[PDB]
Amino acid sequence: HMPFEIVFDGAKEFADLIATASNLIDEAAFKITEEGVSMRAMDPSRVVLIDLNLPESIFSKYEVEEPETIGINMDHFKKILKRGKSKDTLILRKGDENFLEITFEGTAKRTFRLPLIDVEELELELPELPFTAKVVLLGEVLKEAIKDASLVSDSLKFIAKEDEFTMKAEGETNEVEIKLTLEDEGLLDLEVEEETRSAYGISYLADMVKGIGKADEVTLRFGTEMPLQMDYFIRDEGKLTFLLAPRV
Amino acid sequence: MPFEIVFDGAKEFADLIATASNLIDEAAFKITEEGVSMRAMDPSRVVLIDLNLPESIFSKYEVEEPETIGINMDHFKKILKRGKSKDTLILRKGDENFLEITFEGTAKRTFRLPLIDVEELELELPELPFTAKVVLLGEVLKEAIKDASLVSDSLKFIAKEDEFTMKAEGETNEVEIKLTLEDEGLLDLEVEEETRSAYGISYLADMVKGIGKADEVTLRFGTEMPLQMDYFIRDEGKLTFLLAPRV
Amino acid sequence: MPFEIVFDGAKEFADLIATASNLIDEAAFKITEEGVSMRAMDPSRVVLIDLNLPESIFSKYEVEEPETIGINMDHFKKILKRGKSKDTLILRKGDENFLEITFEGTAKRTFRLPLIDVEELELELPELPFTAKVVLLGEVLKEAIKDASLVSDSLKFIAKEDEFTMKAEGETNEVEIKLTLEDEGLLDLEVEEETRSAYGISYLADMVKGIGKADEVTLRFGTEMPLQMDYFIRDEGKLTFLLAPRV
Repeated sequence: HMPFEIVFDGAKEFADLIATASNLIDEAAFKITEEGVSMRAMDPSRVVLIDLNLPESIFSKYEVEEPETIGINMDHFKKILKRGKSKDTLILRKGDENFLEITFEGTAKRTFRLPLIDVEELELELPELPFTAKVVLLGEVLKEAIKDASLVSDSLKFIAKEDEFTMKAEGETNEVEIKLTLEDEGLLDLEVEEETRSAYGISYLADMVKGIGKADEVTLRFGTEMPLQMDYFIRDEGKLTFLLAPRV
Repeated sequence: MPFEIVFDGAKEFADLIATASNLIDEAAFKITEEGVSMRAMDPSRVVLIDLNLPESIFSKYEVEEPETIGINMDHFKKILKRGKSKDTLILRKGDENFLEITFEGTAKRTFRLPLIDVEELELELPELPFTAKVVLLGEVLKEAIKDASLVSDSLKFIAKEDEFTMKAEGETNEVEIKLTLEDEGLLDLEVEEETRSAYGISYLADMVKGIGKADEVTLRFGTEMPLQMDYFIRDEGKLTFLLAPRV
Repeated sequence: MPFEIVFDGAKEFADLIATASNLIDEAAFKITEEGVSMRAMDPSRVVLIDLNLPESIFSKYEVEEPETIGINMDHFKKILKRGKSKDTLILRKGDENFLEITFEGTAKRTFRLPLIDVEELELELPELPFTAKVVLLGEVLKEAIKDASLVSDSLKFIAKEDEFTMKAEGETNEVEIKLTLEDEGLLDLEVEEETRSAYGISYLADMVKGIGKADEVTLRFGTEMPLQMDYFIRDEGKLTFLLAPRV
C-alpha cells in the first residue's frame, strides 16, 4: 500500500460522479494503477453492477508508485466530497498510514482524513454480451421517462425497432408511452439489429439516473430479456457503466 | 365524439389547472365549439369556481360535436405537472373512455387518463349587487393573505372611495394592508358606497396559491356578500372564484 | 410619537435581526438619539451578543422620547420576514404598549407587535487581552464550521504569525482548515503571539448561520479566552458575538 497523489480540477464534478455511483453502492474497492483508477461493485441485492473507469488523462497530476487497492465507505466518502466547491482542486493523497487524505484547495486549504476499510472483493467481470439494440439519448429524456413511468407502474418496457425507440409503462388502467425517432431532439443515434423488447424495474432505474445531467449523452444497450447496459462519459475519457438485470 | 385540442405552453396550462384543483377534486368540462368551460364547487360548498377557455387561446381546436367529460382533478394535475414550459400540450379523445394527453417537445410523451362521471348540479353564476370593484397586482393579494394568516383566520375587506383596506385581528396582534390609487399595487378602484365584508383566510389562501405575482386580479364584493375574484388567462381565458362571506 | 425610525431595505433589516434571534429569545432594545443598541445573552449564558445601529444607517431617525423596549425576538422575526427587498421599513412607537412595524412599497402593510417585559441583566461588553486577530470572508468561516461538524463537537482555532488554522478531531476522522495570506479567504492576519483555543461547534453554527458568504468577518481570540467575532452592517452598524471558550 505505497503512497500516491492524484489531483482533479473541479471538486464538484468529481463529487457528483461519486454520488451517482454511491446511490447503489455502500462500499467499494478502488484499484489504483499506473494507468488510472477503476472501481467495480454490485449493489446489495446483486441486481446492478457498477463499473467506473477514470483514466489518468483526466487527472491534472497523477503520481502512482505501485498498483494497490484501497477500500472506501462510499457514504462517508460522499459526505466529504459534497463539501467541495465547483472551482476547488481536489487532491486525493495516501501516505504510509492507512487513511485517505482528501484535500480541497481553493479559497482555503481544507483536508479531511478518511479511514480505509477492508472490502472483500467479489469475482466481478464486465462480460461482453450480445446486445441487439443500442440507443444514445439526452439524459433529460431518460430522466423524464423514468419519472413519468413511476406515476403509473413499477416496471418500464424498452422497445427498439428500426426507426423508433419506445419506453412504455402500464398500470391497472393508466398508461404512459415515451416515443423517440431520429427526427427528435432527445435521440442522437439508434441502431437495432432486430426489434428488441425488455422490461426493467423503475426503482433501480431511478437510482441509476438520479445523478445524470440533463445535457449528458447516455448510451443504452439491451436485448430481449437481457441486462440493460447504461453508460456515460466523464470528461470524454472516463466512463461510468451500469449493468441492470431484467425483470423476468 | 372525437376532439383534438392543442395548447402552446404545457407548463402554463398546468399552472392554470393547478389553481383550480386547489379547491376542487372532480369536475365536468364542457367542450363546445366556442371553447372549454368548467364549473364546480369545493367539497364544503363555500366556493364556486368558473373556468372559461375560449377557442381563441388554443393553437388548434377541433371539436366534432359538444361533449362533457368528467375528470379527477388530482390525477389530471399529477400528469399535467410533467409538461415542460416549451412543450406542446395535446388533449385528444378517441372513441373510447380515456383522455389522451400528449406532450410534444424533446420527445413525445403520451398519457391515458381514464374519465369519470361527475355529479353535476344546478350550478349557475348569478350577477349579485356588488358595490365595490378593486383591481390589484396578485403580489399585493398574496402577501396580504399570508400577512393576515399570522394573526387570524378571517380577513375583513373595507372599501371606501379612496382607500381599499384589508384588515385582520387576533387577540393581541393586528395587520392592516392599505391601498390607495397612488400605490403601485392598486390598478383600479371603483366604490359606489362604503363596503365591508369578511372572508376566511383558509379559503382565500387556496384561491390565490396559484396566482402569479404579476397577474392582474379583479375583486368584486358587497357588504356581507360573496367575494368574486377574477383573473385572465392569455387575456381571453377567465378564471372566476365566488366565495361565501363569513358571519 | 416617542420615536419614528425608517430603514430603506426591509429584507436587509430582517436578515440582521434573524442573525441575532438564532441564539436569543428576547431582548431589550435601547433607542437613544445616537442610535439603537441591543445586548443579550443566550439561554445558556455562553454567548454574549451586542448589536449597535448608529442613526446614520437610517433614512429618518426621530426619537422624541428616549426609551427601552422589550421584544419577543421570534415574533419580531416572523413579522420582519414579511418585508421585501425593496420595501421601506418603519418602526413607530406611539403612546401605547405596541411597536408599529410598517412596510411601505407596493402597498402599506402595518403590524402591531405587542411589547413585552424582559428581565434585563447588566451586561458588560468587556475589553479582553486578545493575542490574535483574523479577518476572513463569511464563506470560508461558514464552510469550516460545516466541515468541522461532520467530525466533532468542537474545533480548535490556532493562529501563528503566518497561518490561521481551524482543526477538528473525532475518534477517527479529522478536518484541518488552513489559511495563509496567500489565500483569497484571509484578508488580514495579526498575531501578537501563538494563540490556541477551542469552541463549541453548535454555538458557532448558530452564530454564522445568518452571515452572508460575501460578508467580511473579524475574529479576535486569545489562548483559552472567549472568541469575539463581529461583522459590519452598512459599514457603520456592528454586530458582535462573544463566545465562551470550551472545556
